[PDB]
Amino acid sequence: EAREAALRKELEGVRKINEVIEGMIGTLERAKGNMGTVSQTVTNATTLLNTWTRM
Amino acid sequence: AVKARQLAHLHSQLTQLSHNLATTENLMRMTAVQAEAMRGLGSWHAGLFMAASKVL
Repeated sequence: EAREAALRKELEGVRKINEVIEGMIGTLERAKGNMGTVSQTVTNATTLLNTWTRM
Repeated sequence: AVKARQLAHLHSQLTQLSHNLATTENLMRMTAVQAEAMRGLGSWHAGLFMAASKVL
């Protein structure tokens, strides 16, 4: 049936979108951890700079 | 001969005197400046290590 063709094509396109979405959310959470590391890094940098200041 | 040697001594004296005074004045003033430069330098580094000790 034409409805089955529409059904399968709908699942195909939406599933491609879902897979891309899954990779996208994974990318974002990876970036979340990266930004956390970034924040910690600069925090430590600031600490060292303050140590230098007192020095 | 006698006065020839007298003035030989005098010429040597005065010649080397001009040399020595040049040496003296120029390098003394220079070294005085160098001394104060080294003074401030070493004092700064001394305090640097002082702060390092307090950092410990």
